[PDB]
Amino acid sequence: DIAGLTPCKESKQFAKREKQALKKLQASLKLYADDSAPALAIKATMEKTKKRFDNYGKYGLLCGSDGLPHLIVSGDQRHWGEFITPGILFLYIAGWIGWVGRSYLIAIRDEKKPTQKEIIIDVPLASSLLFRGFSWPVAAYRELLNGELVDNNF
Amino acid sequence: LVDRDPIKTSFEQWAKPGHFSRTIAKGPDTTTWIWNLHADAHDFDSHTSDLEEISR
Amino acid sequence: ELDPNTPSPIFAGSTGGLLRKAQVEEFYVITWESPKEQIFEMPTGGAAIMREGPNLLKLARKEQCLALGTRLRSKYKIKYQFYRVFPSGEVQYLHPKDGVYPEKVNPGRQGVGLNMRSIGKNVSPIEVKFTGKQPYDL
Amino acid sequence: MSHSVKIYDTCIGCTQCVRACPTDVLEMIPWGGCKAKQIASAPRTEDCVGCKRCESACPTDFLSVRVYLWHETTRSMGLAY
Amino acid sequence: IGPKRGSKVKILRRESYWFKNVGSVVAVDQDPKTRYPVVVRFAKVNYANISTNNYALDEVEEVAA
Amino acid sequence: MRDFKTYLSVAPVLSTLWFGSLAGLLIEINRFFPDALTFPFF
Ligand code: CLA
Ligand code: CLA
Ligand SMILES: CC1=C(/C=C/C(C)=C/C=C/C(C)=C/C=C/C=C(C)/C=C/C=C(C)/C=C/C2=C(C)CCCC2(C)C)C(C)(C)CCC1
Ligand SMILES: CC1=C(/C=C/C(C)=C/C=C\C(C)=C/C=C/C=C(C)/C=C/C=C(C)/C=C/C2=C(C)CCCC2(C)C)C(C)(C)CCC1
Ligand SMILES: CC1=C(/C=C/C(C)=C/C=C\C(C)=C\C=C\C=C(C)\C=C\C=C(C)\C=C\C2=C(C)CCCC2(C)C)C(C)(C)CCC1
Ligand SMILES: CCCCCCCCCCCCO[C@H]1O[C@H](CO)[C@@H](O[C@H]2O[C@H](CO)[C@@H](O)[C@H](O)[C@H]2O)[C@H](O)[C@H]1O
Ligand code: SF4
Ligand code: SF4
Repeated sequence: DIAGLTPCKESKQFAKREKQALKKLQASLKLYADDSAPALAIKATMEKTKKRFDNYGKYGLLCGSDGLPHLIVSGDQRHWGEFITPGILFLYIAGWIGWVGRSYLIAIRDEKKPTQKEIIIDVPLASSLLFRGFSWPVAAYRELLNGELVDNNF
Repeated sequence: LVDRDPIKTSFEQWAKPGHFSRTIAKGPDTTTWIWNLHADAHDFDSHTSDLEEISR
Repeated sequence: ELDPNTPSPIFAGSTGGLLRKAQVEEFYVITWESPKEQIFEMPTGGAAIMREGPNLLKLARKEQCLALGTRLRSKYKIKYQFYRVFPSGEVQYLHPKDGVYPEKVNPGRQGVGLNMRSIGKNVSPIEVKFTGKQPYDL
Repeated sequence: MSHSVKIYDTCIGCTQCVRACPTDVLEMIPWGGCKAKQIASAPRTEDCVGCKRCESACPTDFLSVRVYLWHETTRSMGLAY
Repeated sequence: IGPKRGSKVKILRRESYWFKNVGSVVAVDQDPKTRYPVVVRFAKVNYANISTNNYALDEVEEVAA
Repeated sequence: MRDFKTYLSVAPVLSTLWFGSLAGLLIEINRFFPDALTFPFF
């Protein structure tokens, strides 16, 4: 739709890629497996990159010249989840890496001599402060900016 | 070092900060000693001032 | 030399110490005491023996001839003693002077430790532009 | 300066603290009250090279010295020969 | 014990390693006299291998309080 | 045997049983969906 061309519903250049290139995968008139049970170009590796026919799903997917597909993601015509869908995903996963970073850490500096408890690991991964992340509804999006890590502690 | 011996533990040394030169890895925390430990891990100016073992 | 042979600190050869710039300028030399015939370590890479005389070895430059201490006091003895020889005489009486063993009290001598103002907030950079009338020649 | 690197501290006590450094530092010059009462930062420094072996041991709690001298003899670098 | 001797003090000089941080104290000086009393102490080391230093009340800005 | 307020330790590199594995189970999602570059949802 935008700068490159249209998706899969038509993309001539893209078509030629499907075909030569891969199918020369062929290129081995035979190469012996008339019945034989190992050498697996034959089945998939192609067909798994291949039965990926005039279908790949359908994805929209813009495809420029040479027909390699380009990613716009400006939230329009079709392309929205090529950054946001896998974007918030990156955010959510990280941040629940470091929400617990700021956790199997803020749980130690106390009691009796706590000077490298960390070269061994008290609860592995934290396996206690663990889910605090999925057990983040809202969470730091409020309690970070109000109290605890409070401007005081700033 | 104990833990405590000489002679009079089988109870092995798993737990109590350090080992390797004597105002050792000190209580007080640091990182350098984590490349220490691996580097010079094999060496001999420490382990004991006495041949003996090393060849052993 | 030989017609005057006055030695003390045994050695034999070596391409180590003393060469041209110890005549044409300054000299530097260490002296010492010792009990009974013992084999030492040496600056300049080599190694020999002792017994006595003056026990007076001459040395290229004075960082060299105090190292008899940085090991030559892990081998007994109060007494080891290096001076400064010229190509003619004195001023700079090197281990001579007053008392000895850098860590006692008779006098104060030099040192100071302060500059103008002390270690405090010299976030204050360089001040006046260097100009012949305000106490910055120390 | 001509050798001017500050190792000063506040204790200037020198027992299990610092001694190392070719000639340069004939101190123990007790200033009228500083605990183990021996003080300052040097004696007559126009003698030896440019170490920082100077600290390495016994505090300077600030900097610690190094080369800064510029005006640099030869007896001040091993090699005037 | 009656006033405050060595119970919590920040550092404020800007040279001192744990400067703005507040660690613990010990046998702060008694007499009218000198200018470098007060030992302080905290967990975190510093650039030397051993770090347990003495600062002095002309300052300890503790500050609030 | 492990109740509430942190637990037992573990070694220097249990990260080598954390890089290898966990993460390892992810090739295991990168063949179940043998492919990506956007993704359908559930
Ligand atoms: C738990 C983790 C933790 C957290 C919350 C942070 C957070 C931060 N780091 Mg950081 N960092 C870490 C560990 C962490 N770091 C480690 C281990 C290192 C290696 C020395 C670094 C090296 C580093 C540098 C050079 C920089 C930062 C910077 C930053 C800041 C910018 C974020 C960024 O873009 O860097 C992305 C994060 C990294 C590159 C860190 C990689 C290590 C992560 C993956 C730790 C993962 C958890 C770990 C396995 C702990 C074990 C879990 C335990 C509970 C069992 C941010 C405050 C930047 C800064 O100062 O600006 C404010 C600066 O550029 N970090
Ligand atoms: C027959 C001999 C052999 C043996 C038994 C030793 C034994 C020893 N050597 Mg030694 N050495 C050897 C051959 C040997 N060396 C050779 C051929 C060299 C010349 C390169 C050296 C140069 C050398 C030096 C400079 C030192 C020693 C030291 C030592 C002592 C320290 C050992 C240690 O802690 O591990 C050290 C090993 C590590 C810390 C592991 C790190 C290895 C890294 C660099 C990986 C190498 C790259 C590789 C491609 C990475 C793996 C793949 C990766 C991409 C996934 C020990 C007595 C040290 C000492 O202080 O003496 C007391 C001193 O450091 N050796
Ligand atoms: C697949 C994907 C995903 C996932 C994501 C995640 C979750 C992740 C990850 C991964 C990660 C999370 C990674 C990271 C890593 C880290 C690192 C790699 C770090 C490093 C560090 C460094 C490099 C440092 C360095 C240094 C220092 C230490 C300081 C200074 C100096 C120097 C520089 C040396 C999602 C779905 C979401 C989206 C799509 C795609
Ligand atoms: C829409 C869109 C966009 C927009 C953008 C912008 C406008 C940006 C800026 C941005 C910014 C401006 C940022 C910043 C912010 C601020 C801050 C401040 C942040 C933060 C933070 C923090 C503080 C964090 C923390 C944490 C967590 C949460 C986790 C754990 C722990 C830690 C630490 C890591 C873009 C471009 C992407 C592209 C397209 C799409
Ligand atoms: C037998 C043996 C041996 C050998 C060893 C070796 C050789 C090993 C190796 C190992 C290895 C060679 C390993 C590797 C690994 C790798 C991997 C495992 C990869 C990966 C991955 C992942 C899972 C990731 C993914 C992703 C994506 C999806 C994209 C981008 C981002 C990321 C990265 C996240 C020797 C001789 C020593 C001796 C002993 C025994
Ligand atoms: C025959 C008369 C001589 C005996 C001397 C009296 C001391 C008695 C202790 C035995 C010798 C000392 O240590 C010797 O044996 C230890 C077991 O005891 C061994 O192992 C252990 O001993 C070391 C101290 O020596 C420890 O610091 C090591 O971490 C430990 O592994 C050493 O490899 C060996 O150096
Ligand atoms: S030991 Fe270091 S006063 Fe103390 S820091 Fe000054 S020379 Fe002596
Ligand atoms: S630090 Fe300087 S003065 Fe001290 S011994 Fe070394 S070179 Fe001499």
